[PDB]
Amino acid sequence: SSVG
Amino acid sequence: SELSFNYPNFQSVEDITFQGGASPRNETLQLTPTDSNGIPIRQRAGHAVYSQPFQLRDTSFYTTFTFVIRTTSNSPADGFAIFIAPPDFPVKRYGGYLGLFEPNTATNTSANKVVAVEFDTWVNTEWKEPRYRHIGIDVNSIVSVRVTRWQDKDVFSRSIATAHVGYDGISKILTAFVTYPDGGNYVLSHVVDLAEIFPGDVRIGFSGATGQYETQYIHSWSFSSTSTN
Ligand SMILES: *[C@H]1O[C@H](CO)[C@H](O)[C@H](O)[C@H]1NC(C)=O
Ligand SMILES: [Ca+2]
Ligand SMILES: [Ca+2]
Repeated sequence: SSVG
Repeated sequence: SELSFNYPNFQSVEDITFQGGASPRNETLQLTPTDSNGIPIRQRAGHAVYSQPFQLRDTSFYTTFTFVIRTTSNSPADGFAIFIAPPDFPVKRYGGYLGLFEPNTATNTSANKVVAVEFDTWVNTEWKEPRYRHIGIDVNSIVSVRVTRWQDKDVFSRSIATAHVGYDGISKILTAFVTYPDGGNYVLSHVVDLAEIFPGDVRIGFSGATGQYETQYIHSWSFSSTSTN
């Protein structure tokens, strides 16, 4: 994931 | 119900409601914000909505708009959508949720009430997406029910593109045609009973999200709905  | 409106440009925003990061700028609807130097602000979402609610029982509609995607890199994110949802629908999560979903429920169709045509610039790893930029029809999930390749030439063209979105309330079919001037054309259709999903009032509008290196602008918008009886 690209989250953060 | 019967509703009609017409914005040949956004030198007027008389009936438009702005939420989250969206604002009127350069005689367009700017869906996500830019800083004082014009740089896209990361991790923001915005909605620009027609302020008055309407109903979808025994109704067909046609809407058309023009739009531009401005990118500042080869890795823009995340895109935008035209959506229908209840009138209290807020701006939801930024990034790949497109301002339309919450992370804890984004692929749970029972937990959402939103239908959209999305223009997706970033292939998300977090849920099933095609491995290319795409245009899709979303029904209660960020995982599109109907999806087609959006050519990178058109994505990065900086052209003023057109979308036509119609709903035939007899056949229960939602269709989008997307056209680029001297570029691609795109056609997607899906059978979906909107009056079943939305037995009450709804509003229509646009949602954009970052992401990074991208701003989405709506340049014109018209709409008409009519009874099927
Ligand atoms: C993570 O960040 C990328 C950009 O680096 C995209 O905005 C992507 O959509 C993000 N992932 C999620 C789940 O929002
Ligand atoms: Ca998508
Ligand atoms: Ca995506």
